[PDB]
Amino acid sequence: PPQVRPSIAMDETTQGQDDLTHKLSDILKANINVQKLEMDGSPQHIIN
Amino acid sequence: LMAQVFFGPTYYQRLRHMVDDKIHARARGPVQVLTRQPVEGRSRDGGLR
RNA sequence: UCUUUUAUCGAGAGGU
Repeated sequence: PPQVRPSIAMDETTQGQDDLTHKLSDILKANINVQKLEMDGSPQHIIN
Repeated sequence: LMAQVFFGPTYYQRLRHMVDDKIHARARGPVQVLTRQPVEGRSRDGGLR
């Protein structure tokens, strides 16, 4: 839960995200990427 | 006095360490957000370690 | 009848 990943407010009108948010987002991006390739066109050396 | 005293003018100089810039105390000030503990600092009503 | 805000990471200069 985001009690573990807090989001800081920078110049009051800007706010970044603690690392685990961006990293989970990147893992999920890579998940949606891994889905498509092995569901249709698969050049083998693009899956692994 | 039963003893004589060595006496004379010497050249003294005064540094930049003042007690008015070091005294500190806290009752119940603010906390952080990540752990809800006291904060690190003096100009923020901080707490000692 | 209260309450009432101080980013973050990093670097350096210092005091016992």
